[PDB]
Amino acid sequence: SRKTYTLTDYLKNTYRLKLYSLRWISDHEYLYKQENNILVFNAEYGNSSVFLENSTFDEFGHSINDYSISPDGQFILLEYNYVKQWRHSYTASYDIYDLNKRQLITEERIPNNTQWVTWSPVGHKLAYVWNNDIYVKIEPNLPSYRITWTGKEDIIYNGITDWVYEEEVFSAYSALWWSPNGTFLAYAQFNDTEVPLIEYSFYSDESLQYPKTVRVPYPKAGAVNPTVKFFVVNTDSLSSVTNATSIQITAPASMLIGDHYLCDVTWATQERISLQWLRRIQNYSVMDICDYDESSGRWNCLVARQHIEMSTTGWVGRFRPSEPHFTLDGNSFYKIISNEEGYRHICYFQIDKKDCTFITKGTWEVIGIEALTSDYLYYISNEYKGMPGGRNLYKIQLSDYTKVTCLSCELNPERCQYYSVSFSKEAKYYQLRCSGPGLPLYTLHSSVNDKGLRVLEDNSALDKMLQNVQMPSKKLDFIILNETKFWYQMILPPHFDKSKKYPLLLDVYAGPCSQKADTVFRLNWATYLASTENIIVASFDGRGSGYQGDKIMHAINRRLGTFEVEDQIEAARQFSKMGFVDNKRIAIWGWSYGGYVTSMVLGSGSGVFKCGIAVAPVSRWEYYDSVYTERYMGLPTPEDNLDHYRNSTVMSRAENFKQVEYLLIHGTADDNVHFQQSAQISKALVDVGVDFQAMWYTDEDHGIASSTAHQHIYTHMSHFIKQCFS
Amino acid sequence: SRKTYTLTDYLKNTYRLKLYSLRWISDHEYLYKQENNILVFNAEYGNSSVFLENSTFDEFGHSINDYSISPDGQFILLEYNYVKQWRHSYTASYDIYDLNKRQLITEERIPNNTQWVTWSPVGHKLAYVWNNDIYVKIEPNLPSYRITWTGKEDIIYNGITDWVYEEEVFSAYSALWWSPNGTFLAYAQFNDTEVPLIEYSFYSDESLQYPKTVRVPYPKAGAVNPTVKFFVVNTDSLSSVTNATSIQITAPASMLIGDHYLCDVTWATQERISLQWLRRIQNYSVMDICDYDESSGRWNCLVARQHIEMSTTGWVGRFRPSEPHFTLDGNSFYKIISNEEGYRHICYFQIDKKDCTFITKGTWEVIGIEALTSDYLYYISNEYKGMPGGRNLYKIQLSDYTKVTCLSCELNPERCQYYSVSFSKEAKYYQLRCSGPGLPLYTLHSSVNDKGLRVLEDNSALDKMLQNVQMPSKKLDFIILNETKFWYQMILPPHFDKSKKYPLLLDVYAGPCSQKADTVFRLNWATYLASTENIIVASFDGRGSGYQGDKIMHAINRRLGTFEVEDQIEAARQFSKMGFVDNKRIAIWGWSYGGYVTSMVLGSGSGVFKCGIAVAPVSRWEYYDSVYTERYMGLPTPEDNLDHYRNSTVMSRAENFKQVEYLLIHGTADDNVHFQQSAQISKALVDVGVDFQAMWYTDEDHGIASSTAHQHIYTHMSHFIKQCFSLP
Ligand SMILES: C[C@H](CCc1ccc(C(N)=O)cc1)NCC(=O)c1ccc(F)cc1
Ligand SMILES: C[C@H](CCc1ccc(C(N)=O)cc1)NCC(=O)c1ccc(F)cc1
Repeated sequence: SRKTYTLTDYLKNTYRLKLYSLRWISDHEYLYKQENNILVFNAEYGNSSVFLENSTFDEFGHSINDYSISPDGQFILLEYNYVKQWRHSYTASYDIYDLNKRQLITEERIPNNTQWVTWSPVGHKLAYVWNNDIYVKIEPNLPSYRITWTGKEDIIYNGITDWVYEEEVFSAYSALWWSPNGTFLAYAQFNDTEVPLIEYSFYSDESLQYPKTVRVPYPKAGAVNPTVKFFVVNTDSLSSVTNATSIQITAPASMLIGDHYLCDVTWATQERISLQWLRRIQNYSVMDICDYDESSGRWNCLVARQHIEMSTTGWVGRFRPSEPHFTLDGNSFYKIISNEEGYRHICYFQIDKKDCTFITKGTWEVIGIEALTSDYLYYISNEYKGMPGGRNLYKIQLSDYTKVTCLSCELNPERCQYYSVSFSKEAKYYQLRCSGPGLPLYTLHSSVNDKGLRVLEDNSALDKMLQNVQMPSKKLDFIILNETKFWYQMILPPHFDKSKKYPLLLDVYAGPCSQKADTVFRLNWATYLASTENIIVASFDGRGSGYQGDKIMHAINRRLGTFEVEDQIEAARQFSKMGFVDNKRIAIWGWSYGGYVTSMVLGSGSGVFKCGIAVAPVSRWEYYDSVYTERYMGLPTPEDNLDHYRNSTVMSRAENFKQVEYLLIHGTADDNVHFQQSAQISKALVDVGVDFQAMWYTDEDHGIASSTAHQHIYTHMSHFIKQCFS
Repeated sequence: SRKTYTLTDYLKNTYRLKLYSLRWISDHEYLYKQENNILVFNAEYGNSSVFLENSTFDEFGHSINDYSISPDGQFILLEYNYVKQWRHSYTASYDIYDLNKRQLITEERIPNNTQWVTWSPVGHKLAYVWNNDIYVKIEPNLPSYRITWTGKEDIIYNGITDWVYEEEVFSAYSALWWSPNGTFLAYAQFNDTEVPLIEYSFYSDESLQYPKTVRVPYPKAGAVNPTVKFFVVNTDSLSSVTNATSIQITAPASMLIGDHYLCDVTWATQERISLQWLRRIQNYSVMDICDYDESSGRWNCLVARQHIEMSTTGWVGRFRPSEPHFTLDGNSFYKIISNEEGYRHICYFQIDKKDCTFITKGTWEVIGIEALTSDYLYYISNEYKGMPGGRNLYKIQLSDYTKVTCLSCELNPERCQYYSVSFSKEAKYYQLRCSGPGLPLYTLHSSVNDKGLRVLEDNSALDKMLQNVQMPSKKLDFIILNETKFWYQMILPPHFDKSKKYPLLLDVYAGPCSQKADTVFRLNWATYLASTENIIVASFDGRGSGYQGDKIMHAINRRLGTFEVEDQIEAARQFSKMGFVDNKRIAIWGWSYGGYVTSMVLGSGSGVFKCGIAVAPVSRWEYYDSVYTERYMGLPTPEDNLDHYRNSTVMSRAENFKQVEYLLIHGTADDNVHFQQSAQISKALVDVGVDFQAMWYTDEDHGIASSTAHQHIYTHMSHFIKQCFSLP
């Protein structure tokens, strides 16, 4: 009766999860990029109007992939010729459509191959980067103003990040920040002069006779890191007669003493900017609050106005120090920091007062500050029912920290335990996005009384689609190890009979601050493996795991490849001793960090896993990037942590692979975890005489996400797993 | 009751074929390495007489890879710190040991990382190439004269070949030729300045934090080729001038008009040198004969003395124009060329006479000319019993061409049908090397009457060890294709039973002038497949194959990837119909060119093959080198042969791979068939959604001959094949 969720279903995405992506343009309205045309919705009433026809740009001559409407509403930025680079970076061509005259600006147009572009926060100003230099257009048709002249491919980056700052710290390519009203344009400058280059071959189309060598400045663990500078430009004060004057904000001295990073930049007021710096030993970070000097034109960062944030048990922040959220007058701010008990909560600061006051506390953590009004502080956390894998939106009254209200917990407890949110400009409204455990639900609410205005998408189409199929169930629970409870989840085959013994696949990530046991609803590989193959797919959040306090997360500090891999093993043993698990058919697989862990596990000699698959894994921390690696491993030097660097490689575990069936996968164009990492595992396995399976994906990167590659890799892994299990 | 030849036996080399390596030092004497002490045997009787004892090189603190004794036997060159480069090239450490004073020369030592070293043919002169420049040492202990000053890594090569010339023309790294007197040192100079670079990653050992990018001047099809120059220096005048002057030998005019290659160099006499040159369009070739003008001190090459050699049906020579063998006075020579019937035979030439006279028969071919005396000419051919896969030594009367004597045919016809030979200084004696079908057999003979003097090695040892194990047999025969018979070979499992159906594996090479069906005895992977897994391992020589005349070898001219692929398929169809072959279990596998073919076969959609394995295959000719590729495909231009270059790729047949199990394998550091070729193959398979198996070998080259990689690759392919055949 009915059918199972198949591999073809997954790969051909026959069952689509409908989302509702809206972009707020005001505090009252938002744009909804429909399928054809872009409509505008009035948050309040519910009355809609078209913003621009789907046909508007037919004969444009080019295929547009994105639109960026200025905060003015007068102009529209048209982005095309999109060419992907790293995880966030890319180059493209842009055209400016005038919504007034309804024409396409044609003079002083934006350069092809533009690296980054951004409207100012209010008018119709423009800042963009081309050839690594920054340019500014006060008005769409006026000439661009060369702000910087030092740009130089792979050497100096102005307004954009280099590889490591893109991936590991800013999580963005952009490196410019407009002041609130658009007067000032702040930017960072990266210098990779002495940073070593990673080199790999890119084969490109068949037509290319000779392979090309891709070279990108990339600091591996302990190498020379790029250096950084920060600057501020007064866009209201630049002419066409003289070059723009960039005012540099330097230091702090405690930082200039050695290698450091610029980890955060947030504007406080029209004339106040906050900068957060991080030492290379990500133990210490300092936040500076600099003000603009009127009768001097410089920016002053008064000490006494700076805040120190450190950690004695590990690094600062989950992945980096948090972002402060300033109040109206920008004289105080809120930001998530670690408790005296190791739990991350919101702390209240006065820009000139050292000791902050925690406004939340408990044995749970605030995931993020979502919106700040003079009245309430809105945030998401996992406090609800003590489930670290859940997410709910809360609002705390700033006058009385005792008055905290959960805005999502009870909306529909059965179907929703994992929320995210999108607030309007002044947080007058907000879209709640429930992504599990039931089907994704998008609703719209008004902040005044926290009333539900209307459902935006309840995925009723999918619900009618799936009632047809034999869907797997999900169990989210925990086991107790040495005083602590550790969560895990299991994707269970339909008509799960605890009387039968099911093969089990351990799906791992397990990197620092990772979470794999959650209440999110998904349609993926594991769905198919459980539904069609009758395989139980489990995940476990052990030591090093995130969102449960520092005692847990910092357990692997300076000790990667130890407790997290052991807990993964220990957890499988427990599952294997549950009765419905076929102990002779347990497998393990991981992508990225999961690939590394999956590998360390297979080479651990545990005796638990028959087989395992590792996709684009790290094999030795000295091959991975500095910023990420060093944040947990310190420096690869004898004076520091060289011994563990050398003790935690997969290759040194090669002999132990003689006991398992291993599949090793990696894209040859992986700019993140270099093919080199898997190239060294394969060689160690060969030198020690271990047979195993292998698969390279030419020209694919860490995501192996091209459509065909994606279908190919999961089809291949599927065959491996069934062979190992039948 | 009884065992077999296992995978372990192959990988661990449990059963070893004994050899007998002689190194003639005179007309009646040779040296025989006893793994510990070299001895000098007297061909006449078989005397001992140690030359260098067991432990003469202890306290040397270095492992001597090889040795080379000066012609006058007064010095011995020692080679160590070996470091492989390409297929023939390598860098090494050298030291010279004075036998007269039993001392080691410590002064003026040869530099470490020397690219090549050679004693002069007489006496003890030395010439070596270091840092791409040529050096000469008149005496081992004296300072060396630098001959050239332009050597520049990856740019200018003096006395040594660039990548393409080493691989595809000279099958050697050396590019210097001593005159038979030792008076002149001739050498080539290659310029790679404008040649594109193949670039690929080398990961090295774990310790290397950042991968290395190896860059090598390597011209792919149609790309800019390296240029060449030829010079000659008189070493006996090095001690009278100051800066030695290398006399250049240019032209031939019909060559300089465009792209060309230095083809061959052979000294005729003490002051007569012969050079063969070839056009990039390899169907035209010219030999140039130059005499040393002792007056001008130059080399005058009479244009009237030039010899053209061309082909109307294909390229020239098997892989290149053949080598000339000059008579004692240099006024005449013997050279193998294909006759009007398309069969390669020997013809006699006079330096002053463009028309040559053929001295050997018809429907078979002379493999090579082995020796020349005033009396007879010795050569090897496959004329015996009309088996193109056999090899015998014959001698023909120079004064009467109808007097031809086979010297090895009947020595032991049942055990020996594949011979190679090694004559002494004046061909007064010669060693015969029987390679199959029976266990190798080495014997010494004397040329006066071709009388067998004695058996040098008969492998009686291996023989004993094998009578206890179930060894496979080898069927060598032919099938018929379009009125013409083509040979094949089959490695049959023990106690073969024609009634049972055996799975079959087609082992293919099938490149231009290839031969996979022969009378050679081998202990390889196929031995194990047959002896242990009971798999019939066959090889077929179809159109394009060699040693059977141009009609067959030139059939795929300008048409690579067509008939040769088809024939491989047609042969399997015939094998499947044979009755003792299991129709549903026929696999195919090949390495190199055979990888290309295997991949082309699997992508043909003939439905004949269940699975296949391609190791380091070519995927499209534009990716391969110019010299080898263009020789058979012409240039990749619309004016020439671009259309077939595009119609003969593996990728364009990706879709058909859906009906077969394919194992693609390749070394990441393959400087010959770049990893790129397989990288493009997998991408095309991924793009059409076909699943396959893959395996890359880190830092391994085209030979994947690393001890561990070798064991690992064969181990990997065994699992794949017996899995495809449902063994185990
Ligand atoms: C920007 C990202 C964010 C952190 C992150 C996210 C997801 C995984 C994850 N799913 O494993 C691992 C680590 N870091 C670099 C990265 O992608 C990475 C780190 C470590 C590694 F072994 C592979 C890749
Ligand atoms: C120096 C060699 C000598 C001729 C040769 C020998 C063996 C094979 C053979 N076993 O396939 C193919 C060709 N040619 C270049 C070469 O290595 C080559 C040619 C074509 C190809 F597809 C791969 C490699």
